[PDB]
Amino acid sequence: GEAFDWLLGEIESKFNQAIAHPGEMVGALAAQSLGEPATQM
Amino acid sequence: LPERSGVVCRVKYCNSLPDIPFDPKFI
Amino acid sequence: MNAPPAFESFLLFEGEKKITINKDTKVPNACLFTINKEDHTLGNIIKSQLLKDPQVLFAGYKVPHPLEHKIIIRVQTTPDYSPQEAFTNAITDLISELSLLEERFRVAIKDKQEG
Amino acid sequence: AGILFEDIFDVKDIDPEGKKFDRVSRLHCESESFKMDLILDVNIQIYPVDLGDKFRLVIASTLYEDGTLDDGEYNPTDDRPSRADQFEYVMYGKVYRIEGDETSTEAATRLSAYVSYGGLLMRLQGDANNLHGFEVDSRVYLLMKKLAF
Amino acid sequence: RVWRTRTTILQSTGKNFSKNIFAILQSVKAREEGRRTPIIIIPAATTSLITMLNAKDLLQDLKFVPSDEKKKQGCQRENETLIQRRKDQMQPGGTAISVTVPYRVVDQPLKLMPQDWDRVVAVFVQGPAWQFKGWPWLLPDGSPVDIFAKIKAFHLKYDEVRLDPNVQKWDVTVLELSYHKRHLDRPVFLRFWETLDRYMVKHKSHLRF
Amino acid sequence: RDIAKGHLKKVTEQYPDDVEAWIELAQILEQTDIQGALSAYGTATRILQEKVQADVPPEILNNVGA
Amino acid sequence: DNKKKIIITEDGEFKALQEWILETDGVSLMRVLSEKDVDPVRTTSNDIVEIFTVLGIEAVRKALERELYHVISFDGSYVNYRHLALLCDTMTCRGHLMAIT
Amino acid sequence: VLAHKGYFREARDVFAQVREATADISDVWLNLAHIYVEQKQYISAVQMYENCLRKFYKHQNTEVVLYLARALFKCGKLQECKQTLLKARHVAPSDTVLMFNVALVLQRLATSVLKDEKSNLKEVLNAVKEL
Amino acid sequence: QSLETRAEIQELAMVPRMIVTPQSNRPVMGIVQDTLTAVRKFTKRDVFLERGEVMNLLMFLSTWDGKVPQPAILKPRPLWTGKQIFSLIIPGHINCIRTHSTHPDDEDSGPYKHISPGDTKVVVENGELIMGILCKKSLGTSAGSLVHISY
Amino acid sequence: PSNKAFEKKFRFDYTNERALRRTLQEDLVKDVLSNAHIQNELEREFERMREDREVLRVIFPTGDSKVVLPCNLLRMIWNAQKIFHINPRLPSDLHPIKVVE
Repeated sequence: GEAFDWLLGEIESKFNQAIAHPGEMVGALAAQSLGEPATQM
Repeated sequence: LPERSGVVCRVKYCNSLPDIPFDPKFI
Repeated sequence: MNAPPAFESFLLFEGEKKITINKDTKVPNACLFTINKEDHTLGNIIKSQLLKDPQVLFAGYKVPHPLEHKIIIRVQTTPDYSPQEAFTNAITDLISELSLLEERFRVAIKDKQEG
Repeated sequence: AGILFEDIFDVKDIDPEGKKFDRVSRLHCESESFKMDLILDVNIQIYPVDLGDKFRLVIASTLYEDGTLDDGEYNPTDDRPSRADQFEYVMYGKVYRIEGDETSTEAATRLSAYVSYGGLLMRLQGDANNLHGFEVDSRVYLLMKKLAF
Repeated sequence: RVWRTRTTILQSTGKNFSKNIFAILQSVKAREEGRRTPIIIIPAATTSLITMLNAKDLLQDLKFVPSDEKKKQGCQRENETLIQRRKDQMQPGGTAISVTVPYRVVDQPLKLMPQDWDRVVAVFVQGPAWQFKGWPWLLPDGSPVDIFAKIKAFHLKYDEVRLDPNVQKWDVTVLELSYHKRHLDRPVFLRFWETLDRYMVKHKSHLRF
Repeated sequence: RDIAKGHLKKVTEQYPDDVEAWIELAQILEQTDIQGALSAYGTATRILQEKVQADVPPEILNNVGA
Repeated sequence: DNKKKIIITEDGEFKALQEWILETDGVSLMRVLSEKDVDPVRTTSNDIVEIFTVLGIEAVRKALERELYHVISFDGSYVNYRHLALLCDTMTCRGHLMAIT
Repeated sequence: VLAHKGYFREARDVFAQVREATADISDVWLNLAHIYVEQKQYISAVQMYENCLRKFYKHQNTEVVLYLARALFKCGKLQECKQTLLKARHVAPSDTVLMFNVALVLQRLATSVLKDEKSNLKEVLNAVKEL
Repeated sequence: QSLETRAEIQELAMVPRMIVTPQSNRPVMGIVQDTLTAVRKFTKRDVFLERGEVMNLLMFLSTWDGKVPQPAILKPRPLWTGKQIFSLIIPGHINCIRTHSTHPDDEDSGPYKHISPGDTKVVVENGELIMGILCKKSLGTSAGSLVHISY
Repeated sequence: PSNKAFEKKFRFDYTNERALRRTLQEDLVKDVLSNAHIQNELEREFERMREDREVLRVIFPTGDSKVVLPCNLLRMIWNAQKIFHINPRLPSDLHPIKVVE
């Protein structure tokens, strides 16, 4: 039980940091994430 | 005080000598 | 254009301490000796001599950056014998070893020529 | 005490699948009294062992005969009496896994205790009454000596 | 030609017992002829992360509580931090049952009685050396090292705060706490009790608990 | 006996066709290495049968049996 | 496997089925899809313009994201699904196939 | 002799050396097992008696089986002790000591079943019959 | 050219903040090229170091706490294993299981599953290397690699 | 999971008195063996996972078990086991209702 409380606490913590940050230029990231592998083809 | 009745078994530390070896004889 | 002059490996600047001692914080009886303007010629002999001391728990050295003229020898000995004296003695007698070698080589040379 | 286990083993096979490394080889030993199975990686260079060699293996929780429980840091300068004095080869490592024939209905009759000596593995597979001091993630010493018979 | 005879059947293949057994018999012959209270530290200065008021949450419930609310709630003080705690511990046959005898953690050190002062085994430090003024083992030059270098110290700080230069030079165990993740508190305090128990059992087991 | 064992080993390694050296080595090995003695008597038997083409002496058969 | 039929067994196993599939040279998705014995649920053109004319803008989004994943995953490399989903959403945000030109 | 004098630590050291030198002396295994019982290392002793029986006797030696039963009894393994004593009694049914030890183990088993209220009716009825 | 810009760069574009990429959620910086060969050779089961050699290698750990680990071999001579020193490098308490390149596919099925004969199947527990040899599989720029867990 | 595998891996049967003493302590097994509320809650949790099974099977046909998600649950659990010295050979005090809620 002592560890189970800690695990639920860690899962939300690690989840909340994974949230997308407002201001993130996801369009530029997508363009680069698709353009970069195209150079290896 | 009455000693709790254990298994009736006398521990014997033995030193039985082996039987005399009458091994097959080499020629 | 940015070549360092070769003298910087051995010539002392204004303010440079030949050796700087700092206590190590993570363990008792351990110091960091920082030689300025020195390299592996002095680092390997002192490291190895420190290891012959039965009272030396740890002895070793690094050159923090090869283009930086600074080396770090680290010594840690039993609590009843400070690292400072460990260093001091290992040089006190290392000097003797080199003098003993000088004397023995000098006689072997005079013994080889016409002998 | 602190002797988690102890027995006489005789080497039945060296690296049966062929020698994977030069300075390390598997020993496939079986014990004589507790009838244990044993897979052990020994530094065969410093401590050479041959097939058919018999050795006393004493997996101990600590090296001090008074059982005063070491702290896992290395310090060679020590006047305290140590088990290493009467042993030839000594390793150190963690127990990283314990495995038995567990079932949902009853506990295991046999246990396999795995030990890693800083990379050299071992597996002591026996029955569930000998391997009791073994508990995952705990330091243990191997303390073995070849028998001059 | 016969190799196994009445004499060789009794002999070992190569080991000689005489030297070892006669030594054992010499030891037996010699016999026949007939020849506690421990201590741990905490900071009393009220800016400290651990305080005299929330201390028993941090150490007993293994729970971090901001002192902000403790004083804001009107919480009342103990004379000192000494616990008679329940913790069920496994016998060498594996059955767990709790037993405790005085432990004292430092909260008002100068009120301490002459019997107790030199008992330190593990130690919660704030940073400034004035925290120990008048403590025994304090070196007459004002150096506290005879405490910290021989004893496993502790220091409670936030994860983010740059470590105190005295504590980093001193022989003290840092405990990192989160500002917002309360769940991560329990393993930290468990690490505290772990280290403290290691110290007590290795070096101060003869002291009474 | 250990010296003799060493010498006969060298003799049999240099001249493996010397039946007597194999028999003498076998007689020494009987005391400490039953498998070695068996291997030595077997080699002598093989040399006698294949190279000397003579029947196996009863003493060798008895010792192998033992 | 993505070209094999996959249908769950009564006991829950996925149990892919290999079925004869015809791979054409040239396309006419609507006619091929209406032919009897042609599976109208899975038959696809691999030509996004056909998808827009035959199944619509959202169908286009799905088909474009799959074909783009196909080319980007041919050599086995991986790109997070976020970048494909974002590109396909912008190319279909306005209800029509907005070329990246 | 050292074991009989009660110097079990020293006697252990002697027998341990003898076992190191040879694996084929049955009495050395029995003596070691006896010391393990006296040092309360019952789990090891039980194993040595069983392996001794399997390795050195082509028949059940009733004295060794009795030593095994004694170790199991001190180990609290009353069910295994009962079965072991019955195995010994099947070989030597006229021996009153084996009969006594069986009666004692039966009494202990019944005492345990009757002492613990968790015991059901089938168990308690068996315990009554055993008593 | 300004604090407001240095701050922005330090808090957004600094190199360690760029270890993991949103492109594929894996690391893009890894132990690569020569040091990967050296670390594979170093983490083999048969790598042993004297006190004289380890006490020199530990000089190069910045985060070392300064206490020499008990050597995996104490007698007949103090010997440290390569994995023993490498455990000092792994930060904190990481927990991952990776497989070395030469791992036989039929090893996880037969016996010797948790005790691999060839020292494959990297196993890192409590921030220590228990088994295995390190290669691109466990130190490279791949999802689930050891550096990925560390990050 | 097959129909039988689903039960053996996610049901948590509360009738087998012997096994619960292996996993849970003595003061937990009478709570799960006598309290009807706990057994109904555990059965509701099982029905919930049985429905999530059909949800996953319609989200990921082709049995594409691999997924990308924020927290690595298996590893966090493992970190937990090593941080608390769990020892997976003793009965644990984690009362099942605390997990469901």
